[PDB]
Amino acid sequence: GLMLGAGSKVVATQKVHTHGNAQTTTNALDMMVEGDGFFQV
Amino acid sequence: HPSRVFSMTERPGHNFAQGSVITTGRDLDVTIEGSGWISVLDHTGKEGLT
Repeated sequence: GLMLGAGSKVVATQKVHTHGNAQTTTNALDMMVEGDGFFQV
Repeated sequence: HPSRVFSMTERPGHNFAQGSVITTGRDLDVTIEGSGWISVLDHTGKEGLT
């Protein structure tokens, strides 16, 4: 009934896909996704 | 008279408690959690627990 821990580890690297702010640019070829979605290349 | 008694050393068993686990971040390094064994066959070809 005696429990001994073995330590700790980092099991995953979680990416937080929260939408970032917007930068207004004068370039006509750079764009943004307003919401959920990825450009496919 | 029962006055002479010999003593001989013996190996009654082994310490099966969990060892010291070394984290290495290597894919092919596995440590048995708690009690258990891994079946391997030696050079002769006989199954054994490691």
